[PDB]
Amino acid sequence: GLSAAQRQVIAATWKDIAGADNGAGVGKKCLIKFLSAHPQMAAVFGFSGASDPGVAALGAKVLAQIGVAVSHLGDEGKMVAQMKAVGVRHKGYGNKHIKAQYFEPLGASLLSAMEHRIGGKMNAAAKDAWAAAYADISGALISGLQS
Ligand code: HEM
Repeated sequence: GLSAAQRQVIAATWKDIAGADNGAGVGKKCLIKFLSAHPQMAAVFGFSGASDPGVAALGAKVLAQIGVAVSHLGDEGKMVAQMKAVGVRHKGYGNKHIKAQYFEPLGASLLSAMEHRIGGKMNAAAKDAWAAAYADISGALISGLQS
């Protein structure tokens, strides 16, 4: 769960992170860079590499889904349930077992791509709030994946 201060920062910065493409450029940057830093993850996702066009496509879906969890930050129960259902869907995805450990480096790639877009707006309070929101969102997905 997020405190009211954290929910406020997430909601405000999400408007700039979504920009004029519902965050699709952030999603492409996040996944391209994650696969370039961790080449082994391409096999998990079933991609040929960081330049496979499926990376842009999936990066956009991931970001749109984050925007849906942000719209429910006012009702944590709804956000958690929604993310658990996405997690359950992941039981049928990829070519390699999806491990909880993979989520941490993806979080780092996501926060760096958000900063690359919003610059100075990603201050101390935004980094703290987005780390806690990613922990909540990823943690709920993992609970569904492992159910
Ligand atoms: C390292 C962690 C992850 C891996 C390996 C992974 C893997 C995948 C794969 C292989 C697919 C589907 C491609 C196909 O349809 O065959 C997928 C789809 C998707 N992933 Fe992930 N995923 C991860 C993390 C996440 C996160 C953190 C989110 C959201 C916050 C997310 C949300 C989605 C969504 C929205 C889709 C599209 C399909 C659907 O809505 O069920 N994933 N993921």
